[PDB]
Amino acid sequence: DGTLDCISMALTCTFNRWGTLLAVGCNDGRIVIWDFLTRGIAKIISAHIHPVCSLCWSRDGHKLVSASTDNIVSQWDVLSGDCDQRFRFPSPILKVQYHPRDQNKVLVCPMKSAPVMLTLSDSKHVVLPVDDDSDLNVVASFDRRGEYIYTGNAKGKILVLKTDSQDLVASFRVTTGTSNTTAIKSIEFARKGSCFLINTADRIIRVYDGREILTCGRDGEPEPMQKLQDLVNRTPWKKCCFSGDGEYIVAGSARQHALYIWEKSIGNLVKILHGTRGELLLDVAWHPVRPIIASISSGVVSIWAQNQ
Amino acid sequence: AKAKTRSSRAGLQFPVGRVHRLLRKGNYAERVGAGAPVYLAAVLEYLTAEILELAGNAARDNKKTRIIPRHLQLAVRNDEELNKLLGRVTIAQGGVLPNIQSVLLPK
Amino acid sequence: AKAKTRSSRAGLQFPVGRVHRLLRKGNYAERVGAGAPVYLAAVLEYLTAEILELAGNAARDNKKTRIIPRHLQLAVRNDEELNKLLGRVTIAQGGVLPNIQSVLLPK
Amino acid sequence: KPNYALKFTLAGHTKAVSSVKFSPNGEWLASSSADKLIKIWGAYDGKFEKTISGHKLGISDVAWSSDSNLLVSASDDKTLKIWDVSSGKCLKTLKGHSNYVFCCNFNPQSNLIVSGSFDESVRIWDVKTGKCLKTLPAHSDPVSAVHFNRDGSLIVSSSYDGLCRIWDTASGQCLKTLIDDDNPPVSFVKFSPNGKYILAATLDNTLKLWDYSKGKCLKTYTGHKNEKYCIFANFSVTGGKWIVSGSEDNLVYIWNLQTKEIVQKLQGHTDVVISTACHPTENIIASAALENDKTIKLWKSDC
Amino acid sequence: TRKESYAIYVYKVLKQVHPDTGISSKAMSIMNSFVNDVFERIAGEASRLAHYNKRSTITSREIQTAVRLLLPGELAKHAVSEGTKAVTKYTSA
Amino acid sequence: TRKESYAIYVYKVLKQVHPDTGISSKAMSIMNSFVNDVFERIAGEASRLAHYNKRSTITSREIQTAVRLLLPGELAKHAVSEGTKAVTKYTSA
Amino acid sequence: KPHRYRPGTVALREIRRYQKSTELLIRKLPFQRLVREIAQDFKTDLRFQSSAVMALQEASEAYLVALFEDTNLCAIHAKRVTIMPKDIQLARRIRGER
Amino acid sequence: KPHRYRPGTVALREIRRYQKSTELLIRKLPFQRLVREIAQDFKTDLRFQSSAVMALQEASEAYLVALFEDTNLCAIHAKRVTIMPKDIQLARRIRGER
Amino acid sequence: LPMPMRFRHLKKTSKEAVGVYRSPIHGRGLFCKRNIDAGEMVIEYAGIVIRSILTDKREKYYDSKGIGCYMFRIDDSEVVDATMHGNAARFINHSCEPNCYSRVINIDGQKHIVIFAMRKIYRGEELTYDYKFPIEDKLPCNCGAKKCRKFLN
Amino acid sequence: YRACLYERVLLALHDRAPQLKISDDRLTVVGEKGYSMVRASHGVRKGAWYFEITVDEMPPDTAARLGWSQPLGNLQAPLGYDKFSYSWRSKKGTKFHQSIGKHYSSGYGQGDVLGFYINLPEKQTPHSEIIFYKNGVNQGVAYKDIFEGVYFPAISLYKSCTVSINFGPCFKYPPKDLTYRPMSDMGWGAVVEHTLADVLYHVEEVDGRRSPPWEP
Amino acid sequence: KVLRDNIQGITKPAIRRLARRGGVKRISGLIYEETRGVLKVFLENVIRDAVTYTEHAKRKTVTAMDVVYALKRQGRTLYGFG
Amino acid sequence: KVLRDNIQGITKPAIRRLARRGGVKRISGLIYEETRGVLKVFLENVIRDAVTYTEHAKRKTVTAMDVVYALKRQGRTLYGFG
DNA sequence: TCGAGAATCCCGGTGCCGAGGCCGCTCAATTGGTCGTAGACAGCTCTAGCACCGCTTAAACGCACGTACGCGCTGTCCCCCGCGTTTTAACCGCCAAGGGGATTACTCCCTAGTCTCCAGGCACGTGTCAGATATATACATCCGAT
DNA sequence: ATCGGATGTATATATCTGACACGTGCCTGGAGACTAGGGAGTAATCCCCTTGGCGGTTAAAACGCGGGGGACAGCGCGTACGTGCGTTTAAGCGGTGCTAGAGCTGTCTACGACCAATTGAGCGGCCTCGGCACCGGGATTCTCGA
Repeated sequence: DGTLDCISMALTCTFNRWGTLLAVGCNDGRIVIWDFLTRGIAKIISAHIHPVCSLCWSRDGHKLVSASTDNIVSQWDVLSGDCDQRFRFPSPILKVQYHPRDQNKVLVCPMKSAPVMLTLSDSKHVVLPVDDDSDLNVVASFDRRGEYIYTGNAKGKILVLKTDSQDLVASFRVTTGTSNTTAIKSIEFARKGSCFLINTADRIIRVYDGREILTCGRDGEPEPMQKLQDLVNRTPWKKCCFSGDGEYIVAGSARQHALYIWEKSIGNLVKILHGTRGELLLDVAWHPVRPIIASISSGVVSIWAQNQ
Repeated sequence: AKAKTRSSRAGLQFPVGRVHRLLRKGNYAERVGAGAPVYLAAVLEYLTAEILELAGNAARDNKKTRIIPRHLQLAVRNDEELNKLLGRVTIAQGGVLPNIQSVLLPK
Repeated sequence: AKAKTRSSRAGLQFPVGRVHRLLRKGNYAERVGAGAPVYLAAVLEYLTAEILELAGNAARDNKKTRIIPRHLQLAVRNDEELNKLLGRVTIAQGGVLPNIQSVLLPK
Repeated sequence: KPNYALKFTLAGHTKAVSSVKFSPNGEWLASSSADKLIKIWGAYDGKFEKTISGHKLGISDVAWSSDSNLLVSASDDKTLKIWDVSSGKCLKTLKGHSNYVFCCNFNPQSNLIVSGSFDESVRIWDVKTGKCLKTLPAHSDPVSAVHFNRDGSLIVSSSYDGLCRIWDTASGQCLKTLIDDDNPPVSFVKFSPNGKYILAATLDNTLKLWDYSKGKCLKTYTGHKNEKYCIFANFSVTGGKWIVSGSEDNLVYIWNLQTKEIVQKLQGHTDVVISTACHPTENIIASAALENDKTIKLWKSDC
Repeated sequence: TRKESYAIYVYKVLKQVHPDTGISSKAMSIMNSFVNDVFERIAGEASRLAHYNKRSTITSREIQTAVRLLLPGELAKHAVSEGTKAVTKYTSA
Repeated sequence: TRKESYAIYVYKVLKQVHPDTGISSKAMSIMNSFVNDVFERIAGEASRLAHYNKRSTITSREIQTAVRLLLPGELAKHAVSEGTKAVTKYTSA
Repeated sequence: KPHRYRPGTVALREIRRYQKSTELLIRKLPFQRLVREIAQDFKTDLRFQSSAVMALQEASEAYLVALFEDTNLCAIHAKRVTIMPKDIQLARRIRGER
Repeated sequence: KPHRYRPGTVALREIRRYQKSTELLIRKLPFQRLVREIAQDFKTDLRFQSSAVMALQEASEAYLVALFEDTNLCAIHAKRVTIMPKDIQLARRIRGER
Repeated sequence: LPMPMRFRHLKKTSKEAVGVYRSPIHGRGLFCKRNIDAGEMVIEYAGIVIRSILTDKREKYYDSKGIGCYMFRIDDSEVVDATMHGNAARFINHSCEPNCYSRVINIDGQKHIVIFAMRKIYRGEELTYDYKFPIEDKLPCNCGAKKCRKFLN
Repeated sequence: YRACLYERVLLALHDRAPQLKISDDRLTVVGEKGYSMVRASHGVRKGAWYFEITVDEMPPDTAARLGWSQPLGNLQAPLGYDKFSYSWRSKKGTKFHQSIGKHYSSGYGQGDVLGFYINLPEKQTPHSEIIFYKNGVNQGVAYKDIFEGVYFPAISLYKSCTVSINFGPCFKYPPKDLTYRPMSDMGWGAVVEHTLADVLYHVEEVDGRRSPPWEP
Repeated sequence: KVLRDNIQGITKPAIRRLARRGGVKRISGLIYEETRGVLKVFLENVIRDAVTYTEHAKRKTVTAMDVVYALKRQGRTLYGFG
Repeated sequence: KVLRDNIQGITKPAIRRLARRGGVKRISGLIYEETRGVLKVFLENVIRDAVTYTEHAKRKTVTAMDVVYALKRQGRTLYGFG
């Protein structure tokens, strides 16, 4: 539905705050900031020699946090492209995430170690707690306002901490239905409202409302707002995301390189988009204020708009 | 010595005393629950009501005052629950409910 | 007065005392005939003989001493009258007796 | 009521002036004419900044960029031309209109251009590549005026066939068609500052403010004279809420916005006051007249 | 020789449901046979269950359970209600 | 809990027919369930026919008749002869 | 010119009226003679109730129309309007009659 | 060069060995979970004997192979080696399961 | 197939089945972009569904505005007026030998005028139907057909 | 097909204004603001015919108008605002046409069951006329000058007027003419005519057309 | 009085009448006798079992209640005969 | 602990294994879920009836003898469980 | 079609726990009176069955014949079999908690059993209309020419 | 796709009636009242099966992947089957008449019922060990390309 030839080795992309620019990582380890309106590249940053697998914009949009595969995280000014700060860790980083209401702070989910929240002003770090002490794979995310931290382990356990004190403000373990746990693949939130989603190893996306988890307290049984899956193909989901408003949810079937689109309230499947059967789907994102969807597959980006 | 039958005591029609004597002579249990005849006869009353009601439905559907066994067959074949109840049961002068298969119609 | 089992005087193997016990406890009649348990137990012994014999045939055909339910199922589906008696019966660890259809064969 | 008095008289276009526009910062005044020349002037002293040429035929419209850095010039050479206002460089020349281009306007984010031409089709243009992205058989007569809404989601179009059509930007969808029980040749059209209303001039000495959500004319303004030429109309907001326009009687009419009553009549022009521009910040109004005057007059009031 | 039946009772309930609608003797005996069959059904089932409970007494709970076994869904539900009604009406005697 | 079965008599009659054979306890339980099945079958049929005969006494004539109703052909014939011989033997003393 | 309805049509109406009718479709005396012939096989010179034999014939014909019905259905699954003996045989097979 | 047996042949041998074998062909735990799921519909939190559920699964699979068997037979009467849902439906129909 | 299902399929495939290009018949017209089978739904003449009594008031209105009337009679009571609001079906020329034909269908109670294909239409073909315009006193036709009446009327 | 959602020839719902309410208990018509117009299902093209209007509610601020109107009649106008409509005002019997009121008429009553006779021939249409009756009693000729074009019976509502049209077989004071036709008769006549219209248009599917000696 | 061959006393018109009642359009010949056989086989059981009842009934005439209890035992019970 | 969707826990390989046991060569996809349904429907009865027994048994655990008497009442009796 | 290869059959050897054998330890089987009674049997009816025979006729058998579905064959598509790989969770083994199942011991509410009396049910007459039947009629629908 | 004609079918009508609703007198099962036992109900105890979880494995399931194989659609023909009309034929009404056998009553008697006293056949429980299940390996035979 529209691709871009000017960028190669597309690996990960991230919309700015207003959906005007798109910073995509490349295998060479370069940032290509491409613009939607002019439909051209706005900037090229020599980030790493190592490909970039995690990219996030700042609220003002003037800062981007990037994570190399060399366990090298670096902050870059979007106007200049300079490495504002640079850090390195063990257990290679799985994800970075600016704090939505304090760009000085940034959470980092490493591979084998617990997620740690650092600041840019002071090169300090706060190691977030781990429930089972043996997960070794915990994804973590700020909420819409950056007031709480949602951490999900490979054993389906979900901890809601407060971003300042790291104190356990809520907890519950998700189920595979019968009695079993499932690897929490990812936690996503809505930029509007309080509904959030969880991608899990059961190939079933679970949509909740964080207020219900907060009122559920620690070690409770909160039910999902919605349960979403491909009952037909039972396809895993490499990457999913809400709509900009938060009433539409998309999942990327990397198994067959397709895109499923459900609603939030009803949860019925809006539609399906089919990509090149030979392309391996890698990355998925939604335009924050447009019915536009960016896809990264086999190093190539595609655009999916929706007109009246 | 005021008399009142258990059917009137249940305000129903089926003879509780008669059915009680019947089950007694039926050699199913040594002692009996005194209310079991009442209960069972009430169940019979209910089911009989439904089946005769559907029968009469077909009957006046055919302008028939006195119900014919064909009405009975049609009734027992229409209702899913009663048909399931009496699937392997046969009915005298029953016949077959109207049923033509799709491909039977010429095109 | 020495007590011998009534089955001995019947010259049989199944306990006719237990038989008549189940009979009286079965709520079938007000009083069971004397030789009726004897007769029915004799029938039971005979049919058990038949089925066990068929089972032993099958097992020895399969070069087997211990007789598994599969042998018995095969014998069941091998005796037409017994099958008729038991076609409505299901058999644990029975499987299906080898039955090959004509058009199923290759060429 | 305003008390606009003449402060500066501007002239120099060898031919009939077709448009004068205040820079959004209020720093310059761009004046287009049929002489293939544009003239940038000082917006507060009447100081002639420069002349930008390059168009091959007469110029029917010119429009500023939002950052006061670019100017689109729609000329009778069937071409648009995007210029850097600081250097006067022809950054782009837009080709593709099959006939005389009469109007041109930037999107609220200044990255896109709408253009109406005699070809009776409205073309939608890129800025950074100058590429025509859409083309619409909008009207059954040459387009008179095209303009963006407050955000760039809607494009309003007027033409000599008397139709005022609102179109979707993302899809070109003809959203609405405003009709006033007749076919009055609409020579000008534009959105309200709040994007809620639309001011359209018809060639019968009549101006009409319509509600967009209602699709009906809310207010009417008469007393002026406009029946043949593309006389511009502006919203006076820096002081009181007024409606300023030119007229074929050499007057500069100013009505009250709400009461629709004439609040001032600026006289001093000798020809038809062909183009009008209201200052974005100050109570300054540039009134340019036709070839029998060839003059642009700055008017400043106190309210 | 006196031969008992329920034609009186079936006619009673007929009137109670349809005072207008008549009845044929053929269908009458059909009704009689049918109710005999279903009564034997419930009798055998309840006796079997009680034998499983090894309880020499047969009570109403057995009847409810076994008719629930017998009837397809909602019928039983409806059924048991009136049955309960009955025994209540009879326990309130 | 004292539970009663027949597998001992199964082994007995087995040795009576096949002395050099073993059985799966599974198969023994299957055979015993079969014993119970045929027993309840014949008993119910006998009680039902006696009810048709309005008899409260189930005797060997009922036994033979019900077996004939149940068993086919030579199965029934041999069973009848065997029961007859056995009741004759028991009545002989 | 003589008229002849298209095939099945007359038989179709026959089907319609037979589903309309409910009485027997077998002549009484032949059926009765057949029953008595079958009876003498098991024991000779046995008497019967007219009600009894009426029940026999009704119940038979019921089983028979049921067999014809589901064999019709099977032949539908056989995609034919003509019936084949194998249909009846396999129907009994599914009916556990084999 | 790679070898591949002709179609059915491998499945034919599978048929042969399955008529040879006698044990279950269903994984225990999934069947048990299904049973408990069905149970909670009528009443929740009910316990079971392993013997009980083994009986359930055995008896089920027996009914199921019987259905597969006579539907195979019907498909023979359907002159096809592929199975069709209508075969199963009409088989149940003859099985009085409709 | 159900007229509603067929109509949904038609409204789904219409945007990619047909196009409008320069026409040797006259000006611009509807051409086939994918081989269309006979009798299948080619295109709806979608527009403003109005009652008949309001036609003239609209027509004169357009007569006052110099805008051509795009109206097709649904029946004696309704008309699809596409003058101001319509679809690509406003560019279907006429031929005395049409490979298409107009028919009115009833979907959920509302009438739709759908041009279907009189024959198997192949890609590139210009789409034309019989307007059935009554005989006036004269519009010359350039449909190119050998049977051409030389005049729609 | 032009199948009409009607058991009898009634006031066609296809030709009402969005501010026009109907009650099929009496098929009465009512409104809320100003005037509006509704018409029947049928429409006359020739011959003489006749119908009625029954008034069920006429408060002082309630004035219905009843008459005939050709197509081109704007159903929001009060049935006589144009030259193609001729009606009567139900306050005093006053003939209204071209929005002009004429007192060449009788008086109207609140509970009037008014009969409406009208004859069009097979630049006034020759020998065409309109006659008005109050409960069969001749209220007199309303309009002799009748323009060409088909006409249909119509009702205009003012604020909350309750009136209804009615055919012939259930009449109260019917004329005994053998030539005039009730509403239902012309209704099914026009229905069959439009059936044949569909027939002929779908024919025009097959090459050729042919019609008998023209006169009928 | 020894009876025989009443099986063919079943007329092919009767068979096709029953078939039409069953809703059958086209029939082959090979069915009828086959049909007959089945018929025989079917009744082959019941009468015997029926007279088996009569066997225990110690009576010379055969009654309906016999076949009633047979069809019952044959799982094909019928109504309308006591 | 609320259960769900164990019906699809029945693997298509399991279904085809059962089919091969039934002696089937070629199978279509449309069967399996259909199959499953039937399966469900089938067990749909027995468990309920079974727990119905347990209903009258006044017990919380469900036993084999329950399904024994069910299949008996369902005319599909089984051996080997008492 | 004669080999290659592959799935299988069979052989010897290993280790095991169920099949079996035997041992305490009853309660259920036997024995023997004793008693009221189920039915065995005799001995009557009467009626329903069984057969007889005649009369009428709707029904059945066969014919001829159109014809049209059954059947047989061809080519296509697609699709399910077979194999390869990758992922997983059934299984299996072990542990542990408790919650229900089964048990026993009291305790007594309810039912069986008895006796009395009569009133609802049942056989039996008795008018009597729901509907069966026949007839002419009006409507629906097929089949063939156009 | 229609119209015309043939034919078959739904309707109103009339009356006949024989089932059928209705009422009786007479019978006995049902109700009413009273006594006993003891099945059932409750409760405290034990056990112990179940339900729960945890970790490692891989055989099994998921999924993909050609691709030949048959489902299926179509197409010719022909034989077998509806049909309408012939024909002849037993089927049905019906009514007769005999009685063989159901079907009823009245004994009287053998026969379990039942209880009590007695116990050894049988059953839970405990060794035990050998066919049997598994495994590995070698030899056999089907199958798919010549």
